[PDB]
Amino acid sequence: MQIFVKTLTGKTITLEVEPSDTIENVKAKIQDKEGIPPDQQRLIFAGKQLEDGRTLSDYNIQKESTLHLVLRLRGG
Amino acid sequence: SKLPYVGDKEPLSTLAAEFQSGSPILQEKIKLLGEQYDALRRTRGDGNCFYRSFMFSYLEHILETQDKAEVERILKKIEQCKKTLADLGYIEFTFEDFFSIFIDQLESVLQGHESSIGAEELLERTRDQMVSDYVVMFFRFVTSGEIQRRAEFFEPFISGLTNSTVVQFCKASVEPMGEESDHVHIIALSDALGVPIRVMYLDRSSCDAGNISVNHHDFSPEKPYITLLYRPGHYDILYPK
Repeated sequence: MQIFVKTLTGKTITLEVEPSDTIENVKAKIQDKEGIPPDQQRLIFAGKQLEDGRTLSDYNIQKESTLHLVLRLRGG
Repeated sequence: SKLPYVGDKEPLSTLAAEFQSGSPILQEKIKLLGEQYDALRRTRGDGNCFYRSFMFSYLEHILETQDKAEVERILKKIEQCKKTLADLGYIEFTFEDFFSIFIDQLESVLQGHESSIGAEELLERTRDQMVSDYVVMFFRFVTSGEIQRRAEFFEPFISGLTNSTVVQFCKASVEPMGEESDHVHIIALSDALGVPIRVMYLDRSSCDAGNISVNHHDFSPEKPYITLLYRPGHYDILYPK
């Protein structure tokens, strides 16, 4: 299935996944398309951050759902 | 505790000394950074390092470039930010001194007039609490205005990051001095002022082990003329070769 990831610049990345894909797998797909190391990605679905262990069905991310991506840039 | 808000320029070797009994990925990335960058300048770990780095980087860029047209441009953006703060319900009494102090520094680094300053005095002012903290606070207000002006766009990012509304985030995480910044702050400040930023990301990340490089993130509202070093938790200033 296809999902969409919105970024803070207003861009949408479209990805091909299945409900049994890891969050790690999705971040690896995002690296494939954008070159962002998965270590530096934070993925959000509906106000909750997605954990690397769980998968798309655990967060009930269905067909053509939209995730949000933020980079890990917290710093003092 | 005893350290200045902004340090002197330092060779990149001082960075490698911080990691020479840590991870080899990091040592190799610092080697490559030395290939691409002459020096770094540290900022104090008081929670303000992104804004402090940006402030000094930008003021020094104007000092060395003498780019009066860039100054005219940014002054127009700053006027617009004053207007959006007013439209959001902030009265001038709450922020005017922050704007006027920063504008004074900006005009001071331009040469050829009564109150022109050089690099040593610029470092003095960015090391002085009653100037440096006020300029940081200026940047935080600008950031907060841009985030609230675009509340609807930033909302899902912020609620995933913090389980806060956009206004709660601005009040609790953008405006207070000493609050760490993250991706939303950088996007908002870069867009509100229209100045680009390159962030070199120094971490242990790798995709092909034995093929390691320092990746970066560009904020481009044409290589950015502001380059920052990011390590997890902290921002510093980088100088290109």
